[PDB]
Amino acid sequence: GKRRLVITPVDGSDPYEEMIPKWRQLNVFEGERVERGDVISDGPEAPHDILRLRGVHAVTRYIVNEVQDVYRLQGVKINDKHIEVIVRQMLRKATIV
Amino acid sequence: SGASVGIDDMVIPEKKHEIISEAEAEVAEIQEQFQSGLVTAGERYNKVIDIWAAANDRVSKAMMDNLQTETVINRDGQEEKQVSFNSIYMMADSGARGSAAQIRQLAGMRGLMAKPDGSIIETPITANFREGLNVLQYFISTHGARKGLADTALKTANSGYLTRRLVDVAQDLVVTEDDCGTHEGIMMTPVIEGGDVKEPLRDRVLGRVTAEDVLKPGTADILVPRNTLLHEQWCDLLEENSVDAVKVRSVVSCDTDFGVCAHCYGRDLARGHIINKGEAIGVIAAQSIGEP
Amino acid sequence: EEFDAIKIALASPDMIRSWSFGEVKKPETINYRTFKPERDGLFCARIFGPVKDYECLCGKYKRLKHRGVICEKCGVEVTQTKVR
Amino acid sequence: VLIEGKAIQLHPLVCAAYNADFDGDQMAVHVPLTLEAQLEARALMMSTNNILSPANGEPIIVPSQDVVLGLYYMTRDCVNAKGEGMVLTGPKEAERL
Amino acid sequence: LGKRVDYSGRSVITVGPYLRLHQCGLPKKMALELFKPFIYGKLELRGL
Amino acid sequence: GVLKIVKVYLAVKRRIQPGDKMAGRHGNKGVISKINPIEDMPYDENGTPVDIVLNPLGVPSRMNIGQILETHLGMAAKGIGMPIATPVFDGAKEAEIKELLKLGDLPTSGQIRLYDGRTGEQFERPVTVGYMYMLKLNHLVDDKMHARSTGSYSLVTQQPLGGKAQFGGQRFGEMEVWALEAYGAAYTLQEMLTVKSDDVNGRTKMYKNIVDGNHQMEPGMPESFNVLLKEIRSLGINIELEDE
Amino acid sequence: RIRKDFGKRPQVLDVPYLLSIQLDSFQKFIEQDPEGQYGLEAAFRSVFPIQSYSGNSELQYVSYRLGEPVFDVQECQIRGVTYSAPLRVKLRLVIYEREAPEGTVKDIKEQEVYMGEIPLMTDNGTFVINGTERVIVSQLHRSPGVFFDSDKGKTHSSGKVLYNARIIPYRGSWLDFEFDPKDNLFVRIDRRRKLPATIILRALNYTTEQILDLFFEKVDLLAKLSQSGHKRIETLFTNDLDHGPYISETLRVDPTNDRLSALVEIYRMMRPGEPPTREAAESLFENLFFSEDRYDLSAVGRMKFNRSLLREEIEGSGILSKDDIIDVMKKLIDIRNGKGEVDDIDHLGNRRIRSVGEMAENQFRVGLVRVERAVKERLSLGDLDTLMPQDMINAKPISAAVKEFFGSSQLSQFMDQNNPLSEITHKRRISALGPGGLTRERAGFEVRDVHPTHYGRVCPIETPEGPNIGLINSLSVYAQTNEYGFLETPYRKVTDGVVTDEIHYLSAIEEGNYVIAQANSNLDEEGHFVEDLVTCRSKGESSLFSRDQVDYMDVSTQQVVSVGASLIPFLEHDDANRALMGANMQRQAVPTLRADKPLVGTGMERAVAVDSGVTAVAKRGGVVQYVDASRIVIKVNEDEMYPGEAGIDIYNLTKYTRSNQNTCINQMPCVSLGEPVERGDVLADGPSTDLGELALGQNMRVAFMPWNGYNFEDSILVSERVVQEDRFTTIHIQELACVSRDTKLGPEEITADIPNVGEAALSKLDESGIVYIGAEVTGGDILVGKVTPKGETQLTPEEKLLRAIFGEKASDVKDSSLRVPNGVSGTVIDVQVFTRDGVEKD
Amino acid sequence: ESFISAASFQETTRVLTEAAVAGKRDELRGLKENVIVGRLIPAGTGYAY
Amino acid sequence: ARVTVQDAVEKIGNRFDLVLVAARRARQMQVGGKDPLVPEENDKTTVIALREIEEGLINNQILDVRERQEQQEQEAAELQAVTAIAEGRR
Repeated sequence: GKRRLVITPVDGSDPYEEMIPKWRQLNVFEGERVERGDVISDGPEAPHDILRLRGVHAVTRYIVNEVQDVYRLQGVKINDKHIEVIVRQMLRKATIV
Repeated sequence: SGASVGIDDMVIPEKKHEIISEAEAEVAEIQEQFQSGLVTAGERYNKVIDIWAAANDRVSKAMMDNLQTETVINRDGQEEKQVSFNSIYMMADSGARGSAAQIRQLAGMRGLMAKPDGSIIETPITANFREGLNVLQYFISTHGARKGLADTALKTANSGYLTRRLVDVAQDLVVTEDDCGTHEGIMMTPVIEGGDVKEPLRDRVLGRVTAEDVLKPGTADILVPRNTLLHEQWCDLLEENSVDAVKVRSVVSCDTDFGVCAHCYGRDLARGHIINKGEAIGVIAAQSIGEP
Repeated sequence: EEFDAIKIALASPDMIRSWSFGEVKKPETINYRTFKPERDGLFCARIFGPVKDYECLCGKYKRLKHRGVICEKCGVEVTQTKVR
Repeated sequence: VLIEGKAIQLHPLVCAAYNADFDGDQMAVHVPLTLEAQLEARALMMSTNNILSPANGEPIIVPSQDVVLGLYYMTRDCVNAKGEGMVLTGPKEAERL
Repeated sequence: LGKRVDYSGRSVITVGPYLRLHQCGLPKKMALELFKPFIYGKLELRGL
Repeated sequence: GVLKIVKVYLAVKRRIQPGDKMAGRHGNKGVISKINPIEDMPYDENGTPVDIVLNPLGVPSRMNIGQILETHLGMAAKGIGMPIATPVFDGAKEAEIKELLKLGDLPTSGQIRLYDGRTGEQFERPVTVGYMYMLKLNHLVDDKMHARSTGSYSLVTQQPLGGKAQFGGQRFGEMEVWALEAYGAAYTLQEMLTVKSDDVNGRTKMYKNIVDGNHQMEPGMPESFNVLLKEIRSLGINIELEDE
Repeated sequence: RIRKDFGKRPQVLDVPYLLSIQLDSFQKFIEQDPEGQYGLEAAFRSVFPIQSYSGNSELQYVSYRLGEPVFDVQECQIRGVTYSAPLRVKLRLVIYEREAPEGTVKDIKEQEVYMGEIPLMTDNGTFVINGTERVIVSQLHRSPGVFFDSDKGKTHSSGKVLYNARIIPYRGSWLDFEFDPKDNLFVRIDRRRKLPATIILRALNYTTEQILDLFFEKVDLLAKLSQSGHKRIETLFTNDLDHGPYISETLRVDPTNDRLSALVEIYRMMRPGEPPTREAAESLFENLFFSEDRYDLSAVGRMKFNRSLLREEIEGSGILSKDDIIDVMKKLIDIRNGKGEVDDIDHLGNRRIRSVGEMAENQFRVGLVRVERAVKERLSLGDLDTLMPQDMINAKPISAAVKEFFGSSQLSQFMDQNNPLSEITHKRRISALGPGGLTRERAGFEVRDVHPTHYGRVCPIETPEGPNIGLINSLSVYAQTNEYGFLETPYRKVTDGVVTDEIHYLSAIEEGNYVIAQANSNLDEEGHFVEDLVTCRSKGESSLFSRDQVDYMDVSTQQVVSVGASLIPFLEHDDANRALMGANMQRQAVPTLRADKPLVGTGMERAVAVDSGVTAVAKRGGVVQYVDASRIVIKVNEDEMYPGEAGIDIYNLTKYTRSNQNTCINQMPCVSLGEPVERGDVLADGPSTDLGELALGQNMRVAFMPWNGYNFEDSILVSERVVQEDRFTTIHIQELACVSRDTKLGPEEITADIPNVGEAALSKLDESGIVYIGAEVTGGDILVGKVTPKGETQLTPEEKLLRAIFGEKASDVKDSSLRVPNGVSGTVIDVQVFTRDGVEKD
Repeated sequence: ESFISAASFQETTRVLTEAAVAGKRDELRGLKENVIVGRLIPAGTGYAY
Repeated sequence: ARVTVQDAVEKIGNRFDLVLVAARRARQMQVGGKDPLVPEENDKTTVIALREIEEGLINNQILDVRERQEQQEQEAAELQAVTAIAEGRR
């Protein structure tokens, strides 16, 4: 199966390489300027993983819209402002490195 | 209305004998290739479904097509109590009660059942309640009737587990004041590049006062005031030519200690105005997503 | 009226000694005969107070004439059944 | 409102909210004592003030089975016309569209 | 978690065309039982 | 400690009363609510008041059309004065019954002209009239009318109960608490916790406020809270209240 | 009145006795007069000879005896006593001083001793405990046998057909001979006692040139057997032997305290240890015992043994040589090559029921062996020759586990007396609940449904709607159970084209092994078949083509429907959904005054009221004397015509009486006086039935047409004319009682002459304590006069003040009668007074 | 910050010991912290603002 | 619906405010008797019964509102002080 590091982005220093099961569906193709935190595959994404780059204004918009996706296929409509009030609660803490 | 019922009120569409003709053509060639030995019994076990499962849907659509032309006041049904009503079409079009699936069991066919395991019955049961179902054909109809009260024994239990987590946390998330002290710069700029890959929506911008004065292309006196509300019509102008970043006061961009002002939020949704001081947007937001 | 803030702190034997009036040594509870608690027992009236309204366990003070006076023979004050 | 009988009569149009049928169900009723609650019962607890849906924004209370039947009956035509003409005498068939 | 209400009623549910959007019907005898502490408060002021 | 025993029965002739449920053999579940007078009750030509008016509202979802061969055939069987033997998965036929319907009285389709007893104008499109085999199911006592206002209370628990002669109070479940908090109320939330259950000294004082036509003051401190202070006190930890 | 019929489809057989299952089965346990020693005798063969060896004492069983009951029959219904009959067994105890029953001198022996007492069966077949009759319903479970399941993971092992071998004796042992490579061979014993299997075969006399030298050639997956033996590269034979080769001494090496040595090591696994003085400390469990045999002389564990395995060796295994370990390992390899022995989990042919007859056995044994723990306690206190009579065995212990079953179990419920028809249907069901091992609450989507094999066995229609769907069901019309367990259904046999009219009852065991055709199949004269594509089935698999493969066909089409769902008019026009919602509500019916037979029927409503035993049936010819609406007496002609000498057989006509669920069970005399009647003739019709068929409800007219909104959701208006004729009148009936007590103040008494200050309590009570029958008032009155003095007949000074305002008249005694509870009152039926009767009252 | 908060949910045997040592003077600002003591709701209709 | 109820929520730019406007004052009118109510008897509900009018209700007093006034502790401190209220019999 494929190796690399989940589509290892090549920079101007020293790249990195790991491994990942073949049970992953491809989403992003070649020739795409993608940074850290942006979902590469499909489905849910580790909140603690994207937390390293996204920060707050980005990690929040993701979890809010992601939930609005499953309620989108159903047919019911609900304003995302009902989630932006409960997600902010997870922004009360901040560990010190 | 004078709606009633009779022995001849259960008429059957003539389109039924038109959709079975094309079906018999395939059936008259499914056993022929079976007796030869070129087609396994398993090959014809999943092919009979890909022809009858689509033959019981077109029959219902071809029927209602006639009950909306020369006559519509046609009266069908039987003689029982529930929530529906006579005129099998008048109530189905009014949006009262009567799905194409249920109606099918009165003027159309019976459809395809299902085995207790997961497979599907071979020989279909076209025989309707009009002529009467055979003893053997009725033995299979009892198998698919067990899948009804078995897939809803979870949602009727307690689907309020979702709201069981939010309320016990956002119980302190309530409006504390009208105006905090934040400027217009450091906030939240909802980009148009969101979702799975790129599927924007008016939902996010729906009801929220803008912050900075976005300079949008066009003639003079076109810019949007940095102190005005946002209506469903006002947003249609934004997501039409801008397609850029829009500075707007959000909830997670509030600068206060425990709470969110009225401006940082938006509409009330419950009525038709701005959220009033006292709206527990931390409790109602949990039930609004817990009940669906 | 209403409640404001709540204070919490460890408990010391010096403080617990204040609320308490004595120590129980006899595991025995009450009697099935006269329905009277045992002396220095679990349900002793010497420390936990009287059982009935304005009356000891023996029978020295019954009438309401005594608003509240300890007995020289019993050693139990005269109060209601609420302070139990 | 007082009514002769041993049952609780419920509004038909509000049945869409309680999602219950009159087949033999059962419902309990509470009664406010304090005046303060009596005021709130006519402020937000009442039904005449909660017409729209908190989630989306569309009217939750809508015609059911009978109330919609009477309206769809009175509002009925026949369509299936030809085009446009002078037509002053001859046709005149009921109230066709 | 659960506190029993001192004043509550319960019975079979029926329909009522006479009722309005902001109205609800209820049993006759149940009215006396529910508003018991209240009905006595008015009877004294009256002549009953 | 008993001399002798005296047994006395109590036979009760329960008569028809709006509140029970009726269902035949097909599953036509229903319920009587209002008794339709005879004055405003339409009839046929010869003048025959309807024994009971059903409800033509609900059929396609049941999918049990079969009692038709019992209504129409039952009407013709009366006019001819004969029992019908129909086995299972067989018996009569649409063409066989239709031929029998030829006799009877006069009709043959089932739809007879119905004259309105209210306005007087004949109902457009005649309705069907025949005999239906129904049944009156027993009225369970689990749906009896119950209502409580005042009752006894415990000691340490101090909550509304329900004896024999007295009814029981509906326990305000937590499921109805959050639904109230959503509105953003106040006083109507603290009441369903204190006076109306736990609070004792605030329950008696309130009873002496709506009797003279006055108003009840604010509740006090819950009993399940002032005892917890002692419950936790015996755990090697000291708790003390404090105002501002 | 001409009777025009349509269809007929003549049947070669009629509906068997619906109450045949719960009748013959219970008659195979008691064994009183008919048989000699079989059923009940088997129960005394398990407990006896009970041996409490403590020196020289032995108790041997001889025979049983069933004499007369405790007292009268009509007396245990007004006190709550289970009508039964004590038993008498013979005991032969011996004392250390050589005192065994065999002589007349120094040899004492008793023969008649009554302690235990078991209930009996009467007419219909329903027990009666504590007044309320109890009925036992048989349950369905998977019959114990050798099956073949699967196992997740592994994907690189051995075993039987698939992997882990799973057998289920009954309690003996769960023999597991799986194979795990690498090093240690995976072998269990009873739980998970892990140990090398390389030394096991060595104990059964097998060298290193048998299992790993003549089996490794066909498979190189013996990495678990080539570990202990250590057969690396070909080297010097002798002087290089290990555990495998040698047998007695065995190699003495192992990284631990103890040391392995094959034979003398199987016990070393249990710390600490003990000398080889116990050659049979556990091996005596896998031999002569109830371990192997799952039933008496393998009467049940026979079909599921020699059919899959090889043969059979004695009831158990034996001494050293064990053919129970070699006859099983030969299968794990046999199927591993190519066979075909797969067992279906959800297969009716693998699950049988246990009727009341069988349930009465295992419940009588556990209650009898209970006294064993009491006959040893009274022995330590025994003197000399005084511990011979009934000074050991006790009645209470044995009469405890027997009364807690017929009134306190998962199979004992109250009969539904809401409808005479619902009565037989209540026993015509089989609950899937019972043993915790044979029944679990796991997710069985392919079990809680209907299987094609249920056609003719269990009605796929009559099933309790709700969460408990699929579990509880009902028996079909042509469905009867034999003396084994499985359900047997009639099936006509055929042999290549020709067809025999003669039917053939067959179980569900061979139902899947053979092919069954369809009843609605064409047939022209017995000899030739009229089709080349017979639509038949083959165990949950509808086959096709071939006419010689079949051997059985369906004789009746009614075999699919139950006994209660076959009374509804036109079933082919009814959906399986409403066909059930119309049956589960039918059993909740109630006898009404205005009851008449439906205008249309099927002809099965008559056979119901007969087998149910609702209407009175004469057992002898003769004329009728009286025809009272409460009592009917028929005189027979067996004795000379004499006013006081004849076969007087009064028929007690039950009037308005109580019921299990407050219903109405009355009978109306339909026979006049003078007209001679014979066997089969009905004397009086039942409650909810006219002439003896159905008649549960009634028929009314209807102007089918909506009514301005009033009929919103399931709302129905009813004409007032219906109420005028009071056609819907149901008698509920309750139960009140007054109990007198011996209070410290002073025992009160009931009398009409009460020193009360009123008269309201005198208007009713006039018949000396009691009151007349039938009247009318309201709730909150007096039923039985009570005079209980209070305050020690001493009034208080402060009390006289209150009554001094409202007429000073304070009597010593008051009226503390039982007032009518809240709700609705009613008339009285009967009145019973037992003022200390001379009978045996407690 | 409140001790009664986490006490009314998961893990309560821990917060009652951590707040006892330092002595936290928790104020009625939450929601469930009021339902247990009995007082006017610190929000909705009645708030500081 | 009801009388002058939707007019009180449209006149002022808030709904939660109108609550206490006719809550902490209404319940206070009963515990204080009826004399504190100085406005005329014009602004009063109407109850049809026995050809007369009783009770009183409220929601008709909200007219002259203001921002800052009294705290919140004195509302029932000097209220129950000036008037004790009770219940006596002859």
